[PDB]
Amino acid sequence: LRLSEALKACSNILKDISSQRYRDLNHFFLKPVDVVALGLHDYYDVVKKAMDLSTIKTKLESGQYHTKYDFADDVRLMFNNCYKYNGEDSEVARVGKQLQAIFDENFAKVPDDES
Ligand SMILES: CC(=O)N1c2ccc(-c3ccc(C(=O)O)cc3)cc2[C@H](Nc2ccc(Cl)cc2)C[C@@H]1C
Repeated sequence: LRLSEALKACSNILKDISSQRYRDLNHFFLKPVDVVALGLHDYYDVVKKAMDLSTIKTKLESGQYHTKYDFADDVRLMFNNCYKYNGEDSEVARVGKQLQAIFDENFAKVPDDES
C-alpha cells in the first residue's frame, strides 16, 4: 500500500499530532472511547460514529482513505464528537480545540490529491 503524496503528508501530520510532543493535548484522543471505563452516560445516544487517532491511523495505513478529504473528515469527526458530547466548556473539549488548531494549520499545507 503506497499512499499518494497528499496522504503521505497526512500520515506525517497524524504522526505529529499523535506524538509525545503534544501528549497533554492528545492523550484523550489516542484510543477509542470506552464508555464503561470512562463512566459515560448516553454516549452512543449522542455520537453516531466514534473516532480516535488510532483508528484514523489504521484506516490511513490500510488504504481506506481515497483522498486527503476522507482523512480530514475522520479527524473532524473525532473532534466534533468530543465537542458535542462533552460540551465546549469541558476540559477535554478545550484541549481538543488546541489540538485541532494545530491539525488545521498543518492540513492547510497538504498538496493536491492528484500530485
Ligand atoms: C475524548 C472524549 O470525548 N472523552 C475521553 C476520552 C478518553 C479519556 C481518557 C483517555 C486516557 C486516559 C488514561 O490514559 O488514563 C484517561 C481518560 C477521557 C475522556 C473524557 N473524560 C475526561 C477527560 C478529561 C477530564 Cl479532566 C476528565 C474526564 C470523556 C470523553 C468521552
